[PDB]
Amino acid sequence: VKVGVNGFGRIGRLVTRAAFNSGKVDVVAINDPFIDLHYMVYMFQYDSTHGKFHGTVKAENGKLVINGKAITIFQERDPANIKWGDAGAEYVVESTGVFTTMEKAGAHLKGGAKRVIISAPSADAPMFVMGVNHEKYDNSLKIVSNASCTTNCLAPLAKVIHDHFGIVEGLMTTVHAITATQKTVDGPSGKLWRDGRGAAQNIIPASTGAAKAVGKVIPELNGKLTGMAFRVPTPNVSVVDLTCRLEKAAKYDDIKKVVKQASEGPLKGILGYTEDQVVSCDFNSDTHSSTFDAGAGIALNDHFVKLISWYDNEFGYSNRVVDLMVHMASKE
Amino acid sequence: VKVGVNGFGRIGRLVTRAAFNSGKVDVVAINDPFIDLHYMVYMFQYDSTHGKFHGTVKAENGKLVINGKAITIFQERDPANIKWGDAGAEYVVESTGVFTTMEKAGAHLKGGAKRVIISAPSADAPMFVMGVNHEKYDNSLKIVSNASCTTNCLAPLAKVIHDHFGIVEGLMTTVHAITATQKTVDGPSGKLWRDGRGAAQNIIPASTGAAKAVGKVIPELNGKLTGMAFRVPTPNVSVVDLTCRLEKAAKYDDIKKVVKQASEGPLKGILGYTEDQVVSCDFNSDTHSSTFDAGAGIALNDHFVKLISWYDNEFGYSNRVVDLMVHMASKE
Amino acid sequence: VKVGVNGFGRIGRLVTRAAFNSGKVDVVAINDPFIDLHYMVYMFQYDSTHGKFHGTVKAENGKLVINGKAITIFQERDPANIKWGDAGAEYVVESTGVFTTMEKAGAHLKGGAKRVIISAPSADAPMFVMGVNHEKYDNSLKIVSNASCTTNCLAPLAKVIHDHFGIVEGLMTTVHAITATQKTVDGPSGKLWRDGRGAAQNIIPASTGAAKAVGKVIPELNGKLTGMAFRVPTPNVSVVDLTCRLEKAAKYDDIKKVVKQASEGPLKGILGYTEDQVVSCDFNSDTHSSTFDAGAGIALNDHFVKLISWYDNEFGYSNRVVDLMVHMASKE
Amino acid sequence: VKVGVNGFGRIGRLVTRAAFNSGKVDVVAINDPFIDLHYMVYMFQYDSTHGKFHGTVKAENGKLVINGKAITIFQERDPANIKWGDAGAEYVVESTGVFTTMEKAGAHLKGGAKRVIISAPSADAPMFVMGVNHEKYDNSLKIVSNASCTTNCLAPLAKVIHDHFGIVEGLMTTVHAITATQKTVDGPSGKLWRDGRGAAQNIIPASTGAAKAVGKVIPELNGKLTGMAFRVPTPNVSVVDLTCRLEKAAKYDDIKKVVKQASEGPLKGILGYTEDQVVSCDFNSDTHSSTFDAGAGIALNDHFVKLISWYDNEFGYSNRVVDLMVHMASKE
Ligand SMILES: NC(=O)c1ccc[n+]([C@@H]2O[C@H](COP(=O)([O-])OP(=O)(O)OC[C@H]3O[C@@H](n4cnc5c(N)ncnc54)[C@H](O)[C@@H]3O)[C@@H](O)[C@H]2O)c1
Ligand SMILES: NC(=O)c1ccc[n+]([C@@H]2O[C@H](COP(=O)([O-])OP(=O)(O)OC[C@H]3O[C@@H](n4cnc5c(N)ncnc54)[C@H](O)[C@@H]3O)[C@@H](O)[C@H]2O)c1
Repeated sequence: VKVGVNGFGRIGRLVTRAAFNSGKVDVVAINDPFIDLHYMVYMFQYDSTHGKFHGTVKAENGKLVINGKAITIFQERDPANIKWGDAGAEYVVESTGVFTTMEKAGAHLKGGAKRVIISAPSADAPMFVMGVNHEKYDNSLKIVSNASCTTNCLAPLAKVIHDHFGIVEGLMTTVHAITATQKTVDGPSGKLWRDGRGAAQNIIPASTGAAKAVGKVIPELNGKLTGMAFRVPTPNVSVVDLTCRLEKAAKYDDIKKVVKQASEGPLKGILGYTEDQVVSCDFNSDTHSSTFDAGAGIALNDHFVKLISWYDNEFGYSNRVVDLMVHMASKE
Repeated sequence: VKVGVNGFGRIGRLVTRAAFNSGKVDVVAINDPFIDLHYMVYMFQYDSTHGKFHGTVKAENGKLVINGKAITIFQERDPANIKWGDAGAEYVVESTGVFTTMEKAGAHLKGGAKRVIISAPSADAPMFVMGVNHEKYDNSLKIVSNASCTTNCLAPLAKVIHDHFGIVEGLMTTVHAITATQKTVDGPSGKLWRDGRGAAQNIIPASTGAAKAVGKVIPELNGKLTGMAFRVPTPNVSVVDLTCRLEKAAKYDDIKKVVKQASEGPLKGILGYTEDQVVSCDFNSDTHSSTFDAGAGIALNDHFVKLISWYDNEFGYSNRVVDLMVHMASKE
Repeated sequence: VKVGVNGFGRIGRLVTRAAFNSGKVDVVAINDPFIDLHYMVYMFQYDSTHGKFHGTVKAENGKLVINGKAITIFQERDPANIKWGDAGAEYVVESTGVFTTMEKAGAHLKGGAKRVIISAPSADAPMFVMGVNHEKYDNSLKIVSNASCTTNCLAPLAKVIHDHFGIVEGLMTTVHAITATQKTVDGPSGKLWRDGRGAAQNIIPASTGAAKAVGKVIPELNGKLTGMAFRVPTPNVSVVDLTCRLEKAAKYDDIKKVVKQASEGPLKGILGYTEDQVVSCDFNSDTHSSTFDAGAGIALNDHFVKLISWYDNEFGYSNRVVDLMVHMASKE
Repeated sequence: VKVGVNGFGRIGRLVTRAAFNSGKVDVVAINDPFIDLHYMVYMFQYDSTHGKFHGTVKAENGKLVINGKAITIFQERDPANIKWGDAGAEYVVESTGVFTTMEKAGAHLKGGAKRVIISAPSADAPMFVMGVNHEKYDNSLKIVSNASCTTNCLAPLAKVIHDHFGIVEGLMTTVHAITATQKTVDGPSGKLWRDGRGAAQNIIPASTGAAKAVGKVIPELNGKLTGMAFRVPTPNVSVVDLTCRLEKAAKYDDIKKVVKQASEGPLKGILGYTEDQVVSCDFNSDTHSSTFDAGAGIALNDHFVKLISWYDNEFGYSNRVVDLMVHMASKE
C-alpha cells in the first residue's frame, strides 16, 4: 500500500521509520506545516532514543528521499487541502493528535485518500488493537483508530488472561517514560496542573483512559477495568502494572504457561514473553506491543494477582500502525 | 534520652539531623570505621537532596560538634567493640544495614548500650510502626526494629482503610526513588541481577517484603497483602500504589473523609492528607510517614480501589526512628 | 518601592518570591494571560527545585494574597493594554522574554508604569550588572536591562581578575542546567535545532552571547571575551568555566586571595568564595551571582588559568533584579 | 590473532563486543574470578546503553559461546595461574583497572601469553594512542597501555592542530558522562569527596591527567597542556573542550579545513568531523576516538580558540584497544 503521513512528530517519524525498517508499507507523502524539508532530513536522521537512521536520508529536488525512495512533502494546516490523491497516497496516517475525531480526520478524504488511520484514541472512530480485535475491521470503515500505546500493551495481555481465567475486575497502573506534552521545568499546563511540573525531577501522577478503553476492544471487559499512571524521568519504554481478580483459580505457573503459549502462537510479534532479569532499557526499540515479565509479577493467591508487561511506547505502537494498514490492505 | 548512632550513611546522618532539629533526643556518639571525623563534618554539612545543614558543624578536639553539642566519635568495625556506655549512649540506632538480626544488633549491649533500635526490617527482632503498633512495645524489649520506610508508608494507610472498611486482600507497588544500593552504570550484582543495571537510565523491577510486613504490625492483615516495586531515576521521595478489595462498600468520597479525619487526629504527623495537584518533589523533606493523595487515586467500584500515598523514604523514616525512641524513653 | 511584574514564569515567580523574602520592594501587581488567579496560587506555592513557598498564598476576592499583602492581577495579552499605573506599580519587571527591546518594553509606560526593568539581555536598552556597573545608572533611564544570568556570574569574576591582573583575552564555557526553552524528548525547534533534542538524555552544545556581553558592562574587556555553552540534565544551578590569559603574573594563591577579599568586601553578597568540596546542589537557592570555586580551578602557568564559578541561574539572577530596583529607587 | 581478556566489566565486555563486531581479532578466553559463566551470558547479552548484543550468547558445556565461538572461562585471582597458553591466547587485555603497572600486568606472561595490553593509563608501561604514536611500538614491548578514553579523544585533535598551527599552550575541560566509580546517592569516597556525591543530581568537578598525558604521546606538547573535568548525569558519551593558543594565525575555517582533511585521510575512523547540529546521543556507539564538532567551537581571535570534540567514552576506546592489538599482530 502507498501511504501518506500527516504530522512529522515522534509518531509520524517512527511510523515512517517502521515503514522503511520493516518494508511493510510505502510512504510516498508527508505533511507538516511547521517542519520544512531540510529540517525533516535532520529530525528523521538523528534520534536521541532510537539512534541514527539505518539507511539514507537526503533532500533532493524539493522531496525527502529516504533509502532512494522520493517522498512528496506538503505544508498544509488544513488537511482538506492536502493533495494526497495526486501523490498516490492510498492510506493516510493522522498522527498530529489534533484531528482524532471522525469528522476532523475525514478532512483527508477530501484530498484523495481512500482511508485514514488515526494514530491515537478516537471519541467516535472505531478503534482496533492488532491481535485483539483487528479482524472486526471491514471495507466499509474509511476512518479508523489504532487506539493508544498503553491500550495496545494492556489489551493483548488482558485478552489472554481473560480467555483462560476470566477477569472479574482489574485496576492498572502504567509507569510511563516522559512524553512531549511534559515540561522540562515547572511550567504552565493549564488543563492538567501536575503535567506542568518539571519532568526530570518528578514522579508525576496522571489520569489515563487506556484501561477503560480495553473494554471497547474486548466487550466482555467493559466496565471491569480502569487505572491511572505515573510519569517518571526515563526517555522511553513504559510498563503496565495490572492487578486483577480472576474467576477461575490460576497458579502463577499456569499464567506464565498460558502467556508463553500465546506469545509463540496467535500473538507472536504482538505479545512477548520473558523470564530474564530485564529492565526498561532492554526493550528500547523492541517492536512488541506488550512483553510479559514473568519474574516481575507476583500473586497473593490463586484469584488475586499483579501482572507486569513492558512496552516501548514509541516503537511498538508505531509498528502496530503499520501492521494495521497491512491488514486493511489485505481486505481491500 | 542520650542516643548513639552506628553507621553514618543516609539514615545515620538523617536520624542525627532529625534529632538535632527535634529536641528531647540527644545524639552523643557516632560510630563508622569508614568515615573519619573531618569527612563526617563534610557529609553531614552538605546534602544534595535535603540541602546544607541549618546550624553549625565542626571538628574540635577529636569530636564532632553540631550546634555546639560535642559528639564522641568511634571507628570500630565490630559493634561489640563500641564503648557506647562510656560515651553515655543509652539507646543505640543500628543503621549500618549489616546487623539487622537480634544476634548481631545485641553486640551493642556489650559496650553498655541499654537498648538498640534497628533502622531496618529484622528477621527476629520485634518490629514497630509509629501510629500503628508502637503501643505494643514494653520495657522487656532491649532490641527493636522500626521496620522499613515503605512499610511505614503503607501500614498507617492500611490501618485506617482496614479499620473502617476491612481489607479483604490487597496488592501494592511502590514506585521507589534511587537508593545507595543501586549502580550508576550497568554493574555487578551477583545476588539480584536487575539491581546492577544503570539506575539513571532504567525503570527497574524489584521485589519487596514491605507489603507482607504490614501483616506483622497489623495481625488481621497477615497473608492478605504483598507487592513489588519499580526503582525509577528520581533522587528521593517514593509513592505507594495500593490496589485493594474492601469488605464494606466505600464510596471514594467516604474513603477521603475517613483518611482525612485520621490525619487530623490520631495519626497527625504520621499520616498526611492532601487534595492538591502534588508531584514527588512537593514531599521533599516532608516528615510524614505517608501522605494520602486524594486526587491521584481511583476506584473501579465501591469494593475495588487504588489508593496513592507519598513518602520521603529518607526523611519520614528518619523522623520515625526518633519518634520511636521518644516513645520508648517515656516507658522507661 | 511598589513593583509590578509581567509574566509569571520561572523568573516572574522567583523575582516575586525574592521580593517578599526581603521587604526591599513590594509586589503590588502581576500580569500573565496564560495563568489565571487560582493557577498562580498553585505555581507560586509549589516549586520543584526551590521547595514550597514558606508563608501564605491564597486567591481572595479576585486578588493574589501573599503573606497578607493583596496583589492586583491582570490578564492582558498586550503590554500596552496592561494598566500598570492604575494598580499603583512604579517599577515594572518585564520578564516574559518577548518584549526585551526598548520599543516593546516601553509599552508598560503607556500603562502608567514609571520605570521598566527587563529581566533579560536587551539589544538596545542599557544593561547593568550589580557590583560591576550599576553605578552608571541615572534617573534619565526609564528602561533598563539586568543582563543575563550567565553574564551576572561572569562579570563579577571578570572584573576582579581584570582589575588585579588584567585579562588579555578569555574564552568561557558555561555548563548550564536545563531551561523552559528545551524539550523533554526529541522535538521541533526551528531556530536552534540542537535545542530540540531530548534534554534529559543529552549534553547539548549551544551558543551564548553572555561572555561577549561582559565587554559591554566592562568596556576595557570589549572584544576580549566570548564563549559557548553545554546544556546538561540537571534541574538548576550552572557553572562558568573561564579560561583566560593574564597580563600580570598571578600565582593561583594570589587569585584566590584577591577573589576572597573581593567577596568579603565590595562584592559581598554578589561574588562568593569557597574552598570546600562543593557540587552543583550545594548552590541551590544560593543568592550569589557568582561563587568562585577555589579547588575546582587550575592554572597551567602564571599567565594562563582556568577559573570556575557557580551560580544558581534562577535564584541568583532573580535576587539581582530586586537589588537593581532597590538601587534605582535610592537614586529617584 | 587470538586474545584473552581479564575483567568482564564495562571495558572487558565492550572490547569483547568490539572484537566480534569487527572480526579483526578473536577472543578465546575471559578471566574474571567474580562473575559466573551464566551471569556473563546475561551481562554481555543485555546492555542498557548499547542495546542487546546483535548476535548469539549461550553457555554450552562450561564455556561462553558467542556467535558460535566457544570461549574458555577462568576464575583465577592471580593472573600468573591463568592458562592463556593452553587456550591459545596470544595477547591479553588487562581491563580490571588493578593490574596497570609494568609488573602487576606482567603477571599474565607467566600464563603463556605473549603480550599484555592495559586498557588504562599506566605509570610505567609505554602508552600508545592509535593515529598519534602507535608507530612507535616495536616487538620488544611485551606490556603496553592504550592510555585513557579522554586522552584518545584529545590526542588525535591535538596532533592535527599542533601539526598545522602549533599549540603554544592549552587547557581542557571534559564534560564527562556518569561512570561506575560514582555513587547513586551521597556515599563514601574518602579519596575524592566530590566523587561520592549523588551522580544523577550533580555536576561534579573532578581532576584528570588526560590533558597532561597527551604530552607523553606527543612529546613536543609535554608541559603545554593540562585540564580538569565535570561529571554530569548522562549515561554515556562525553565531550572535550580544548581552549588553546596557536602559534601560527588560523581562521576558524582553516581549522575546519585541516581537521576535515585529517578525518578523511590519515585519521579516518579515528578522528571524525561534522558540521551537523549534533548532541551527545548522536555519538552513542560511535567508534571514533574523537569527533570534531565544527559548529560548537568558537574563536576569540586568530590565535585563541575553543575546540569541541565528542567521544563515546566506552565504545570508541574499546575499538581502539582492538585496533592496537591488530597493529601489534602485524608487527610480529
Ligand atoms: N534511606 C532509605 O531509603 C532507608 C529508609 C528505610 C530503611 N533504610 C535502611 O537503612 C539502612 C542504611 O541505609 P542508608 O541509606 O543510611 O545507607 P548508607 O547510606 O549505605 O548507610 C550505611 C552506613 O553504614 C556504614 N557502615 C558499613 N559497615 C559498617 C560497619 N561494619 N560498622 C559501622 N558502620 C558501617 C557506612 O559507612 C555507611 O555510612 C539499611 O538497613 C536500609 O535498609 C533505608
Ligand atoms: N531561568 C533562567 O535561567 C533565566 C535567568 C536569566 C534570565 N532569564 C530570562 O528570563 C525570561 C523568562 O525566562 P523563564 O525561565 O522565567 O520563562 P517561563 O519560565 O518561560 O516564563 C515566561 C512567562 O511569560 C509568560 N508569558 C508568555 N507570553 C506572555 C505575554 N504576551 N504577556 C505576558 N506574559 C507572557 C508565560 O506564561 C510564562 O509564565 C527570558 O527572557 C530569559 O532569557 C532566564
